[PDB]
Amino acid sequence: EIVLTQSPGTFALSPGERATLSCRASQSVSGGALAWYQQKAGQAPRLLIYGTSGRATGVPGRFSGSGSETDFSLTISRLEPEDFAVYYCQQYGTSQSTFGQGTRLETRRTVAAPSVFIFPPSDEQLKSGTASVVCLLNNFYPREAKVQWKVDNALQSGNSQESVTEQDSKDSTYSLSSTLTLSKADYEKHKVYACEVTHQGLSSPVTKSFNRGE
Amino acid sequence: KVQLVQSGAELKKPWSSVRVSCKASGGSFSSYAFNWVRQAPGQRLEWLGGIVPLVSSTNYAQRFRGRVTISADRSTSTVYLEMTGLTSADTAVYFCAREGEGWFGRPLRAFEFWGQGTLVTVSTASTKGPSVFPLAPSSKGTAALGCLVKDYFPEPVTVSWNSGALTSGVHTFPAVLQSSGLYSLSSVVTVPSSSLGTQTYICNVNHKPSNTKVDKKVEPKSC
Amino acid sequence: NWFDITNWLWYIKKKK
Repeated sequence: EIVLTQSPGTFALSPGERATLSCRASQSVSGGALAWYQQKAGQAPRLLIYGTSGRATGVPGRFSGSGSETDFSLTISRLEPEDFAVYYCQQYGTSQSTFGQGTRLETRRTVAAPSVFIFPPSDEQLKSGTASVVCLLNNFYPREAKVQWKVDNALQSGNSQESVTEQDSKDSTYSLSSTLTLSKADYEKHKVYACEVTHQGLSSPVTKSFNRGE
Repeated sequence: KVQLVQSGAELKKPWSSVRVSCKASGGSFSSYAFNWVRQAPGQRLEWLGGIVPLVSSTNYAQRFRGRVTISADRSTSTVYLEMTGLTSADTAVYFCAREGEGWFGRPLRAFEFWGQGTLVTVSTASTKGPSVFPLAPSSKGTAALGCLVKDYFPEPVTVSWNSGALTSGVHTFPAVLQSSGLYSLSSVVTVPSSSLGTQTYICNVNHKPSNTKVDKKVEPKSC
Repeated sequence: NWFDITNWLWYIKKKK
């Protein structure tokens, strides 16, 4: 099976700059049978380039494709705001077609620390027998962030889930929500609930906490 | 203009089978390759297989050999994907795609035309509306508040604020799949602290699969 | 290569 490896994973650029995305195959792709697709959140992929360098119909002239053998490129000569998306390569030079894992183009901006908020479970939820503690990391850049939960100063594991918004189209930031799930029994058992946040924008970790019942 | 129109979202139990249709219009049908590609939530594209209708020739990804069957009905210009042995690993949006056509009618092999996508959810869970709990603003000049949309199934839900009048500062997060098999998501908004005594904030939740519409007023925390 | 089948159909039809 031909494995396609795209690089970089994520690219931070600005409109007006040139973007070069790369796609490397684990073995030679036969006859330049390599295509490039664009995908925006919630949409079907869109074909940009076929057969290494053929520009698909209706694709702007600023997109071009190049390469041979095991090394292929997609170049955007001058980015526009609508070019920030995910890009996939695909080989179809043998019967078992494969796709790369994708490269995302994000808009670059200055490092921004998250503003952190913690939310106790509501009395409404508690009267239903379950407890969710929520930690919100709002409007930060870059995307990488770390949330640690502590209950009575003890580090929690395996009982949280998180997700991250798409990059904001106006201010280039990301936001993250983490939920700590416990039984109502366990929530009433303990007192101190804390979310500790580390991020490149922070000179020291930020801890938002509350005491249950205050 | 070549258009591909797929059938609607599917909910299936594990080890059952699913059939997804793709109806083509706006060109020739039988002499072009049709393919199926899927995308699990937040993940990469994965090719499943294809068919050339004229010669009844199919080609499947080896990791699905035996589980995936593709067929075509020339009289209705429709191509079908059948997948058996479903598990939660098969929850994904499934796309049909057809190869492009170049100069002199030459087929282009790469996938120029795409269907709108078909969500297939594979789970033991039963369809269920969300509970909507408030994320009340901190009792302590920007305040964050929100709604927790919990324990619904399947995707999707929509959230607005104040019937769509409030859009600035809103972040509605991707849902997570909990170990219960049910989804949960949060939607938050940052507003001026001084508005908390005077302005009303209401999250409007719509879960179309269960026909559940909920409005939740989020009020400052108090005891 | 299965992805070449429709090109052979196109070639064979255009040929004669």
